[PDB]
Amino acid sequence: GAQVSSQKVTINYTTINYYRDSASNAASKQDFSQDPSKFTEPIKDVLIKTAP
Amino acid sequence: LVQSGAELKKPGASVKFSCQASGFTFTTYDIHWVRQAPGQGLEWMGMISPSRDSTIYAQKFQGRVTMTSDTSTSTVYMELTSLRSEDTALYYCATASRPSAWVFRSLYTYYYMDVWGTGTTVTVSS
Amino acid sequence: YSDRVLQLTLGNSTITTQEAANSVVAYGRWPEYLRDSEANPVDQPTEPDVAACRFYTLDTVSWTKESRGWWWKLPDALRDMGLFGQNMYYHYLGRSGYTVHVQCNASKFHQGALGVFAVPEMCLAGDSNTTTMHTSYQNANPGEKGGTFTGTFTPDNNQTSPARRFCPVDYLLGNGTLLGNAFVFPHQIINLRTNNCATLVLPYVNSLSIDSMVKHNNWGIAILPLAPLNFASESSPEIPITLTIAPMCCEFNGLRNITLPRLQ
Amino acid sequence: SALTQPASVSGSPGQSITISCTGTITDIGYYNYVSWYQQHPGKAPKLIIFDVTNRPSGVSDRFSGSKSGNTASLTISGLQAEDEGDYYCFSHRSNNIRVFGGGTKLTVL
Amino acid sequence: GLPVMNTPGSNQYLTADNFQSPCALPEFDVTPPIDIPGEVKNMMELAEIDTMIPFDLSATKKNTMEMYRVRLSDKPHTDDPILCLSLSPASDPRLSHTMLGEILNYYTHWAGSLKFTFLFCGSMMATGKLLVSYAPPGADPPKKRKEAMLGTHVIWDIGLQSSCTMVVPWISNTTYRQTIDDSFTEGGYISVFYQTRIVVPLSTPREMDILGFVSACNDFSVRLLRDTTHIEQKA
Amino acid sequence: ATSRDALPNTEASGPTHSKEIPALTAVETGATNPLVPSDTVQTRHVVQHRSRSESSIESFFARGACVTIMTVDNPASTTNKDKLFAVWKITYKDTVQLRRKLEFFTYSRFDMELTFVVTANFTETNNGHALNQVYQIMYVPPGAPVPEKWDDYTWQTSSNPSIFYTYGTAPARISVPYVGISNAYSHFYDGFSKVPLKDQSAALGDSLYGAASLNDFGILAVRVVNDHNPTKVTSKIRVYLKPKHIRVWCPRPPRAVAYYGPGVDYKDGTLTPLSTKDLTTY
Repeated sequence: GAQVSSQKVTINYTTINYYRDSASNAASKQDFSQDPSKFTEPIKDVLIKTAP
Repeated sequence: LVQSGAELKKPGASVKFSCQASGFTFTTYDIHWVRQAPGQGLEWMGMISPSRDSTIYAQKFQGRVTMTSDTSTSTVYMELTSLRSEDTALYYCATASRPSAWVFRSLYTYYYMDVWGTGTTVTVSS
Repeated sequence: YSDRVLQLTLGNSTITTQEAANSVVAYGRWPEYLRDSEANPVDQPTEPDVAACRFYTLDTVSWTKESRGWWWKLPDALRDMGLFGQNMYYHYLGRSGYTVHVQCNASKFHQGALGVFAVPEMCLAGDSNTTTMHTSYQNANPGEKGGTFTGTFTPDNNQTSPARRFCPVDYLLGNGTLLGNAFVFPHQIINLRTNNCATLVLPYVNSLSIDSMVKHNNWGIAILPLAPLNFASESSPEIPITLTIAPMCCEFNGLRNITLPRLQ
Repeated sequence: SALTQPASVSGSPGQSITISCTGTITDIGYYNYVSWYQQHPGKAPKLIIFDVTNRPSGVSDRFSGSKSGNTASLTISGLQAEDEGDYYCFSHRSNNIRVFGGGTKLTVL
Repeated sequence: GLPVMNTPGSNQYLTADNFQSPCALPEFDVTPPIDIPGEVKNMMELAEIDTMIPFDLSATKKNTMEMYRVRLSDKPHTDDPILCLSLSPASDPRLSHTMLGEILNYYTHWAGSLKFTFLFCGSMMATGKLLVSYAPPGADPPKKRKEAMLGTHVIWDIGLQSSCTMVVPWISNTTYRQTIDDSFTEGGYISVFYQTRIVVPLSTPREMDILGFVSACNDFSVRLLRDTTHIEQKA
Repeated sequence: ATSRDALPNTEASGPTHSKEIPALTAVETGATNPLVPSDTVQTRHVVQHRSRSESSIESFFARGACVTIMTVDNPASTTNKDKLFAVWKITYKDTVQLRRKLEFFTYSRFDMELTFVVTANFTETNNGHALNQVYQIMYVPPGAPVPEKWDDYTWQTSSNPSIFYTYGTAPARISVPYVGISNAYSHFYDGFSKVPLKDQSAALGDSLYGAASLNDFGILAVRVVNDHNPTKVTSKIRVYLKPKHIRVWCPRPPRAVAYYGPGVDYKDGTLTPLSTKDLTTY
């Protein structure tokens, strides 16, 4: 039961996990980005004509 | 085997200590100095590393004690630039060559003192 | 309504300011109680709520031309502050978020700026080139009085009676990180022309879901003059800075006999 | 400054005795480079225990030691008359300085 | 049945591989992760945060708190520059130790628009205007204000709002730009000039300071990793 | 959007004359304006093909780093000195580069993939070359009995994980799951292990500042299994730590001054990170 995923330029690469425990797994990559607003967060949101 | 020099007695003025060792242990391993006042117990003085000439001094004697090395005869010299009545003691040159099993700061091997010289007495009084 | 005017009220206390910037919630997560999916201890937690969550006031501090910057450690600063301090000293495990509110009012003719930084795990350096990590608990926890940064490093030369004190250099932020990159932490800047107050709501950040408050400080607050105070009179101008703190959503789990640490 | 030790200890032959060396924080506590030395009158020191419980070649098995907290102790089981002499504690004190103990005079009754 | 071919490059330890491997502690029950505030997924998120520029770096003022504040004054107007930067964020010493510079020192190649922000720390009665400008490379650096008008710039009026931002648009002869001081890839020049002198009434300080910051925009990117140059271990 | 998705495209912007001012802001708020270059400059519409894939946190720690150099030998049979087995308290704090990389952040979880590279060499004029040696590696978790001699009962590996490496083989590898007692590792610990009480003596209550645990990850031990060869062979083992499936939870500014000891102290004299350059000179 292999896991197949696409390479970015399409071609698909295949992987099989050969071990029981999750520490043995390969680094899957494919991580998810996030909005950087959580490090720039006042209580109110304004884009234009900001008050001090 | 390790050899050491004579015994001095003059008051106040500086005194030079001499210690000689085999070439292999001299080049490979550090040399330590320890003093033994009568019945008072051992007291570390400093560390010489002739492999790299990095020298570290005990904070009690940081000013007065000075050390230097000689590769040609495999000899190290310690000089006490000034003396006091407290310095009337028996001094020991020693070599550290028995390694510890524990890795020191992840990059070096610790060595305990294992070979001790015969030592030299020194007196400070009129 | 206007963003410049703000009112906060926790418990039986309230702060009102007419020259406030918009409040900052550090890392975008409001303080909250323990969720059942994340609670390690099994004993019933105490939830004092109004009994502890009010704005206490630390010692007042004088800002001058020659001054250097100041720092505080939380919850250690609140150890003398009423029932929160008593609950902290009586229990073993506890947690709490904080609303730090800094007030430093000055007229329009003054100039200067303070950087209010909130540093998780605010470690600091020792007063000796030798004897690393030797700073004692008495010196490491100044309490409400806080501690002062220094403009230079001068190690203790006398090992026969070591002080075991801190010696945090100001431009290195006391820990060896350059001051210009201190803005990575949650922050608000006082400019005396812009705003007379700043406030940070700090959630409970720690590797453990709940932790021993007497042993461990979660946050540290650094007040550093990014630009010096100045005024028309050459005769040493001075203004006060006041730091006020309100615990939020505090919990204390395990109860024991009173802790009496050797601060004396 | 120096590591603490008892001034003197005594016991009859065949007894088991313990010499205690209590250092400060850092010192015996943080590091494991704790060693013991022995010295008869008119002789240079001799190493008897170099790591916490490790014995050098040529030293009899009746010497033993262990560590706990800021304290490490040398235990001599089956004390014999030839063991009379001075015993010194030694350790590593934080960044790159070294310290001896005050020493203990062990006398066989 | 299957026989096997031993490809070249077997039995090597590539120090950036992604192979599997056996577990030391089998059937270990790992503790669950709690939702600690402040999870970072990409270091570009950490790059898009303002951090102060050590502008001054003079001989006496270096390695002191005075590095971060540039001293303006109410002197008679002249066309000379207040401050200047070379915009090589990893290699310029003024920009290298910023957090953006710290991240960029771990990478060879970078792209996207920087944005510079400035904060006025003088009294509320003080007023004035400052020209902040960016010159793309391939010309003499500006030394008088008449030269700097021709580039990209913003006229910042020091009013009730404390601070203003200049975005430096991504003008480049390559899709990415080197972090070393490669002459082919130089970012340009940034300088700040008095459009008008800062006028302050009587019984007020005659000198005042401006702080300044750098941060990335949403366009920012870096690809190839390296080892940093700042730290040295000895003895 | 996954990390390999493209960045947002820059929309075209024409000239503007209105009250909608984006350029002014207030740093005192602690925010920074989320501007795009179209909003304060006249800009062309361009599709953007760059991506933040290679700035992922998983990609940042892919490059494994050295953490120790343990020294081992098998002395000549005629010698009186003992065989040097090596014991290493496991920690990342002693090599500056990985320490800086990890101390970018405050708390982190990561599975450790350890790789051991072994090298050996002779130490005397004689050429009685020794046969291919075999090296044992042993995980000694906290509180387990550390060995004293090279042939003690402790090396029987009844419960300890262990690896046997033959020289000339490819380097040995083993994966360790997240073994921290807490929900995440704490690279900094702003506290103490024991607090001094009024009842306690001065000696009893003391503890080190920042010493979260005196034995956190465990202990690693290594020996040569072979008996005394007639010629002295010495060896050095290099351990490489490769974080895997890493998550981090609070950024911090990286360090400037040159590191000193396990803590965050700094040495006298070397507190000068910056160097001279005139303000007026490009």
